[PDB]
Amino acid sequence: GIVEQCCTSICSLYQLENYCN
Amino acid sequence: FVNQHLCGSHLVEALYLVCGERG
Repeated sequence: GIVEQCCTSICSLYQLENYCN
Repeated sequence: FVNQHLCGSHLVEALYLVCGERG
């Protein structure tokens, strides 16, 4: 989930933006 | 060095920036 994508790995601005709810 | 990982409170802060509505 977001921890794997943005914390364990580096994620882009658009990847983080997709997590917005 | 610049840490590009976003973990814990820093992830929450980045989501507040990115997703928060503010012109």
